[PDB]
Amino acid sequence: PNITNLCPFGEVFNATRFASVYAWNRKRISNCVADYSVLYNSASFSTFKCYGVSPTKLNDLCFTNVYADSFVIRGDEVRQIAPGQTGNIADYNYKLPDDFTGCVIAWNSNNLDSKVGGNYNYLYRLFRKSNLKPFERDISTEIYQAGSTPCNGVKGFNCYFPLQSYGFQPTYGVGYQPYRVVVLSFELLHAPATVCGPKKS
Amino acid sequence: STIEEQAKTFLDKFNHEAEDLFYQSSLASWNYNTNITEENVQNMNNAGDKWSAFLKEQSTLAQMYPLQEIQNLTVKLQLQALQQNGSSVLSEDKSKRLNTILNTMSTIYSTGKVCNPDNPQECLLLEPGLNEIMANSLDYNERLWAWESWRSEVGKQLRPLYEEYVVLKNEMARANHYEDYGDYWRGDYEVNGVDGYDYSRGQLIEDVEHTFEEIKPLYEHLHAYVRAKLMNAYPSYISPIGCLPAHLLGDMWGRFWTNLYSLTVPFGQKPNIDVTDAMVDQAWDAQRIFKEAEKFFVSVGLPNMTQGFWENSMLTDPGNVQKAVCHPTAWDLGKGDFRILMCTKVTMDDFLTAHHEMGHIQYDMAYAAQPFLLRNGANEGFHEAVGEIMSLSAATPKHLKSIGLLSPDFQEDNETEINFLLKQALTIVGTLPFTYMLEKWRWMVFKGEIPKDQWMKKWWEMKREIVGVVEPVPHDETYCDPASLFHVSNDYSFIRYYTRTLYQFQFQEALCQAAKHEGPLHKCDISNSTEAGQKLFNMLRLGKSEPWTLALENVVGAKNMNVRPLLNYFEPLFTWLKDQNKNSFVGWSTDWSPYA
Ligand SMILES: *[C@@H]1O[C@H](CO)[C@@H](O[C@@H]2O[C@H](CO)[C@@H](O)[C@H](O)[C@H]2NC(C)=O)[C@H](O)[C@H]1NC(C)=O
Ligand SMILES: *[C@@H]1O[C@H](CO)[C@@H](O[C@@H]2O[C@H](CO)[C@@H](O)[C@H](O)[C@H]2NC(C)=O)[C@H](O)[C@H]1NC(C)=O
Ligand SMILES: *[C@@H]1O[C@H](CO)[C@@H](O[C@@H]2O[C@H](CO)[C@@H](O)[C@H](O)[C@H]2NC(C)=O)[C@H](O)[C@H]1NC(C)=O
Ligand SMILES: *[C@@H]1O[C@H](CO)[C@@H](O)[C@H](O)[C@H]1NC(C)=O
Ligand SMILES: *[C@@H]1O[C@H](CO)[C@@H](O)[C@H](O)[C@H]1NC(C)=O
Ligand SMILES: *[C@@H]1O[C@H](CO)[C@@H](O)[C@H](O)[C@H]1NC(C)=O
Ligand SMILES: *[C@@H]1O[C@H](CO)[C@@H](O)[C@H](O)[C@H]1NC(C)=O
Ligand SMILES: *[C@@H]1O[C@H](CO)[C@@H](O)[C@H](O)[C@H]1NC(C)=O
Repeated sequence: PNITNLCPFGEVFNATRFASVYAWNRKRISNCVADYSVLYNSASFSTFKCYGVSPTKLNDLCFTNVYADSFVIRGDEVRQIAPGQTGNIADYNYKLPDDFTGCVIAWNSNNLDSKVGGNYNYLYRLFRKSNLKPFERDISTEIYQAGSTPCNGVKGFNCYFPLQSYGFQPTYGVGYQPYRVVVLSFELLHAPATVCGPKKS
Repeated sequence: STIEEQAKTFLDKFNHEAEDLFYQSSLASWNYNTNITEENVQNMNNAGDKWSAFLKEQSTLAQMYPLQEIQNLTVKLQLQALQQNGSSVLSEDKSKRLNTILNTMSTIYSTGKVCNPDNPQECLLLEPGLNEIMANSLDYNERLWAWESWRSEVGKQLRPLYEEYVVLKNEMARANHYEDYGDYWRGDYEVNGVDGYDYSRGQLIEDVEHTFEEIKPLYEHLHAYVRAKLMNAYPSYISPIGCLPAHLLGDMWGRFWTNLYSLTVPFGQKPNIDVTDAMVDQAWDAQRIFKEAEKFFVSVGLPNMTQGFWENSMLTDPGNVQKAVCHPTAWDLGKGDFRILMCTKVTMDDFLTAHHEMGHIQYDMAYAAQPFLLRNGANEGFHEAVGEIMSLSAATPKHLKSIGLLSPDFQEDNETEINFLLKQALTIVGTLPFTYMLEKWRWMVFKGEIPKDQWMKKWWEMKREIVGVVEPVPHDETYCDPASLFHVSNDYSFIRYYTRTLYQFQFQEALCQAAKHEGPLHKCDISNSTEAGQKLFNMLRLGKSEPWTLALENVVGAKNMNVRPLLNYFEPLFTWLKDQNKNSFVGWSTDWSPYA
């Protein structure tokens, strides 16, 4: 049967603006038909990595639904998105399990997401009392506490803030320019599978 | 409560904002220097004063963590830099007056104007002019006139300010729990960490002078030969046994002797290694000059230039209406941004300058992964020496032949090799004694071992026996000789111009040992050698994280600082110069003077 009701990959991969990383943007896609050939064969993707399913076999076996997780990160932290890694992104902002399925696409966006005056619309979390549990988002902005000094949500001696802003600019060197990252997670619940590829005549 | 852990979060908070603020300041400075206008001046000040005023509150908070229980070495060293209060330790009036005295010192030095006696309105400046009078000219009257005018009109009028400046800044240094002020300068050369690698200021003072007594044979013969040749050139002007006047050195102060080559060339007929015509013939424009220098670093094993260095950098002449400075500089704006600014011309001197700046950029790129407070050289003299290493290794006739700049049938031999070695002899080993003497004099002044009357009656009284420069005319104390120097009014550390020298050759020696190349040390090459790359890269990537004593372990086994290669690089010249002064007595008697 000829392809109908294609999954809205165009909105996710060509959006007007992506959100921050500490409020990493979520999307739920199900009950459609997906074509990963355009994603694989495109030459605009700097990184396309995963282990659970080989890219060629991705068109063969298919799952229940997909979670698309979109954000914008620095240049050197693209590799930080991997199971069992430590840092300021895999620990306090976005945690990936040790049994992750699905995989990661990342591409340069210096000529859309950057501004000459310094883009301050992007923030990331830097402090947290406890590590982040796998696949969890936290959006609170409570004033941080470091020592035993009781701070009533006011800055001062040893009482900090949880979010710090990026400094994206066009004159930055490689490894610090903004990179757009989309992570696809596949689910395999006992309900019928919905999203996968076509037949050929 | 725990003290050790809670400093880590403060450092993590500080680094993030320091990076961005420093980047903004550097970008403003770059935009000002590249393009100058009445609008792009005050914004640079607006960024700079904000950056300067930002360093007074982070330092203020870095006093309530009691740095006596911090055990981790890295964190303790990182907090050591931040705890430095700075210039705000005294009352506001003293700091304001000190800033005013520094500014007026700079302005008075920068407003130099002296007119000729015959025309009381015809003044010349340190710009092309009076500087050229005693640099490239053959006359004894005008050189004396210019020297006396410069040393009596600028320097005699700066002494009263320096007199108060010294005592004020010495008290400021004592306000930071130090015995003197010179100890503050020696502070960068201090390590108090791992046992067996530690260093002390007294050990520095004892070792920097001990490494000088080994080079006296290399200096006495050069002094004797230069004096004999100058006496032959100037009849009845120098005694055969005395010391030589200051006018004839070639510069205002005698820092460099590079201007004396044309006068004292031994093999005049034999031509020097000149490639200007060959460079011009096949259109050696600006871009490929740097593109070739890239290959020299790429072949050894150092990283390749980033895509973007060729775009932002202002490599060539700006044009006609875009005014800009032409001081060759290597800017490291941070966040992966590196640029170079230099008004280029098709000359071999610009070729060597390009190689030196490329070396600076590579060194800056080496330690990019360290924390923000540790992105510096291991000490003062590691950027520069790494700069001149590539320049020394790129002027070899073999490498020039390899790039097809010389005829393959060239005839390098004895005479021209000694002629080449003489040129570099007059520059490097001609700066060590003057530098050592000036630093010694400054440290003695700061220590206060000398009363109010022993300033200008001991400077020459030691200069006559450390270098051998006589008083052209007698003078009273009202003068101030050293004050007429670039790094004496701007308050810059000056010993960085001495140790650097030694470091170069030590590295070269080790590199030559990691070269397996047979021949005299002057022609030892490091190009086309992967074995010579890792030994240096294991030292360039340390930054300030490790003590410099351990940094001087992946290149040279001996952690000390000994003068081995100065008596090796100039190995043939010396053993030839012993046959030169076969009749002229070496040494200088400090009694004969122009006035007596
Ligand atoms: C001082 O603290 C730093 C930061 O934690 C330490 O650096 C880490 O040390 C551990 C082992 O102690 C290594 O596994 C890590 O690779 C090091 N780096 C990082 C980024 O974590 C350093 O070792 C400490 N120095 C001491 C305790 O002497
Ligand atoms: C920076 O300056 C402050 C104040 O001038 C220093 O704080 C004082 O240090 C002395 C040292 O003996 C103490 O006696 C005072 O009680 C301190 N006063 C306060 C308000 O802290 C501070 O120590 C200086 N920084 C460093 C690193 O010494
Ligand atoms: C070692 O030096 C030689 C001499 O320049 C290099 O060989 C040249 O290589 C270029 C290409 O890169 C050729 O165009 C030349 O004809 C070669 N010349 C000779 C004499 O062979 C060689 O590349 C260098 N080795 C390394 C590793 O850089
Ligand atoms: C598939 O093709 C058939 C006939 O070829 C057509 O009737 C049907 O509308 C097509 N499906 C679409 C366009 O979704
Ligand atoms: C995004 O837009 C470009 C430009 O038309 C297009 O080539 C590309 O296929 C689009 N990608 C998606 C996923 O829609
Ligand atoms: C240099 O500055 C002037 C003054 O604002 C400006 O008109 C000119 O466009 C600038 N040049 C460049 C290349 O930006
Ligand atoms: C720099 O050299 C390396 C090694 O050959 C190469 O992989 C890289 O593409 C080069 N970079 C550029 C911008 O040409
Ligand atoms: C250089 O010295 C060697 C060693 O004695 C000698 O044979 C040669 O003739 C000298 N070169 C000259 C004099 O041009």
